[PDB]
Amino acid sequence: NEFGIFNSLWFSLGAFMRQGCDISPRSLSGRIVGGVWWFFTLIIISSYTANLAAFLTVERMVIESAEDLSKQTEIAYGTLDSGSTKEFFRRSKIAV
Amino acid sequence: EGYCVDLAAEIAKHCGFKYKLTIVGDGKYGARDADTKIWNGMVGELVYGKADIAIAPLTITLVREEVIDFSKPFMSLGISIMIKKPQKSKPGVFSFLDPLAYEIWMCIVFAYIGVSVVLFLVSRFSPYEWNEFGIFNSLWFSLGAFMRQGCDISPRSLSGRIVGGVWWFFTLIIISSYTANLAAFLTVSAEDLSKQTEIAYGTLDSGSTKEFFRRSKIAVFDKMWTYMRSAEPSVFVRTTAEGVARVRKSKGKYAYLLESTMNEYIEQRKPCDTMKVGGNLDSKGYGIATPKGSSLGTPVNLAVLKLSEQGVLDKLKN
Amino acid sequence: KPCDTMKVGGNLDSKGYGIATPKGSSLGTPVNLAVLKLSEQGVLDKLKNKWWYDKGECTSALSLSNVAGVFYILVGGLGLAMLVALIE
Amino acid sequence: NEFGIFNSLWFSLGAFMRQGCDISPRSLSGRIVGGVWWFFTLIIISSYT
Amino acid sequence: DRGVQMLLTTVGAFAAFSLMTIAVGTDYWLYSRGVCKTEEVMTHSGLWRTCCLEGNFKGLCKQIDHFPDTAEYFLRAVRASSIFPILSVILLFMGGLCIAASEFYKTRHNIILSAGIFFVSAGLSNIIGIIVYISANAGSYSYGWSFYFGALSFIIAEMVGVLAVHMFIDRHKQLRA
Repeated sequence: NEFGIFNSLWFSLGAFMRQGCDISPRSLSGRIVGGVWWFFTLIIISSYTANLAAFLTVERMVIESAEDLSKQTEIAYGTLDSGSTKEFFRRSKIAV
Repeated sequence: EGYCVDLAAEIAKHCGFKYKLTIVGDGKYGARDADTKIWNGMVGELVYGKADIAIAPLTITLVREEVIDFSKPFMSLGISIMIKKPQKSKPGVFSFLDPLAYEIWMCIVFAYIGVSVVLFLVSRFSPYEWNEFGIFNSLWFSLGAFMRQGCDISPRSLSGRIVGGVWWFFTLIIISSYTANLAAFLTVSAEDLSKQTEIAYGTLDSGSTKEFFRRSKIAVFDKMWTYMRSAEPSVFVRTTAEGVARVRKSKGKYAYLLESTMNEYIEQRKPCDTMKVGGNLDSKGYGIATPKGSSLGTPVNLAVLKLSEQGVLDKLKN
Repeated sequence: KPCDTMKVGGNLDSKGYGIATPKGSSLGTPVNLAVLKLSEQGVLDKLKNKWWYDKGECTSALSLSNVAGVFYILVGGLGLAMLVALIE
Repeated sequence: NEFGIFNSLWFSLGAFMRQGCDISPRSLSGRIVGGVWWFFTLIIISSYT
Repeated sequence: DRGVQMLLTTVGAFAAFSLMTIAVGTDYWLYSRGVCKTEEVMTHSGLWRTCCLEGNFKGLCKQIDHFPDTAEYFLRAVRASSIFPILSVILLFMGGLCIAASEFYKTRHNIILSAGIFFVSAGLSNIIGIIVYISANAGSYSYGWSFYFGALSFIIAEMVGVLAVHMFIDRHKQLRA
């Protein structure tokens, strides 16, 4: 009924999992420790859920044309030397 | 006004000749009767001398080439299926389970049973313990932990506490993921046609589509051809707009087989109440035509190729 | 395979592969009819399927796979618990 | 104590606000009522967030 | 009411053993849509043989090819050799044997506890098996009556374990008198 080492570990584990407690500190020192662990738990679990949501939401949203290729000079693009492709590009009149 | 009229304009420009735009009274592109060997519509007109050229959405095929000279296609296409775009979906009762797959829910239940039984066994099996955890109370503890709710009794033994800890961790990960995935959601063919006899499908009466189905040998198209030849009343229509209205006025119970270009145009035009589904059964192209021995045949090919290279046809299409 | 590359965007221009013959060839007339006959019969599609598809070597709910690990940990724990109790 | 009307209103409010309990039903019927209220709370609060 | 408890537990053990064995032996675990013996048609795939139906040559079927990052290798191995479903079957067998031996060599009232432990462990093994099976399948579909036979075996096994433990508790209660 009092916080021995085993009961102390059970109180802490349960507080991290937000799963309620069968007993809580009653002294000023115990309450300081408890409050700080409670704050740490709130921030850390809220952050776990928020970042999981970000992971799933971002993936569910996933440069793709000739103009984007012409703008990007870092990427190199080429064609067969003698082909309808080289002639098509040579005789083309589109800007890209 | 239109695409074919413009095209004929640039073709006459490159060739230099003149043109007089004329419609056909029969309102048919053309076909041949295997018994009378007679030609209808544009092809009958060009072969029988009533005209000299067809800058139209005419489709190329073996039979028409045997009698007239086509050009290189100025636009490519394929047969396609048109249906009454279905309405949007309503969430649904029991949609509150969608954030997690069916298997996750099933295994959650099996694990609930197991955790409860193990807690009951460990809590009260040794005679030296004789722990308020009977099987009923064990089940209550586990359910309440999953719903992140009150406890009212907590295991005191070492083994009971191991079981409780793992059930707590499991609950945190699973519920957190249900909530997170809720957010995600809250912030983001022919064979099937041949199988379904309730849905009705038809084609233009005289056109490359009807002939392609009639001359086909593939299983699906053969079943479709038998159905059309037997589906009473006649699913066939006389004009594209007729099929458009029939699909738009059959509550999704009619399908129309036609060229992909017209589907693209219609779905892009209001009321926007129909859609193109699946892929193209056959690939072909629209081709300018001229009767055998016309002097225009040679230069029209060159005109089409020049327009294609210049990119004019793309601009007209857009 | 090795499937080490991918296609981006769509087709810049549209064209077609076409058999060729010299000016005035006796083969030119029949090759056109042969191509049309093969297209109608569906032979070209069979060849295409044999040489392209037959050589094939290549939000939504969560799945047992995304969370299976937590199930493994749970069962492992239940086992350890039973062992500790029986040892005592 | 056991669930009188006042204590029962308190049990329900506390469950909805996910703020833990001081008592819980002990009988089969009480536990059925409690279970469905717990599930309802989980779905509604998660959906609000 | 002791005496009927023993009959209920014995019947349950036999039923669970039979259901789990039938589930492992039979091959209607998954109604997928794939290739039968080497066109895609439906199939009644199972733990060992992906078997065909509604096909040109329905009824002719083969042995699933389990194998085509050590984690994937380990999971593929554990799913190839249904070690978990098989272990569930062995455990249920030994549990039943203990329950039966609870009539001979009586007065030990320590073996029936062993029976309960065996039944519970069998259930845990069964669940691990289901998880690995579903996880590996992820490398439309549906589940057949073999899958649900396995699940029902899990439930009956857990209940028989709870009864066994209850009986062991009662025996030590009577002895303490």
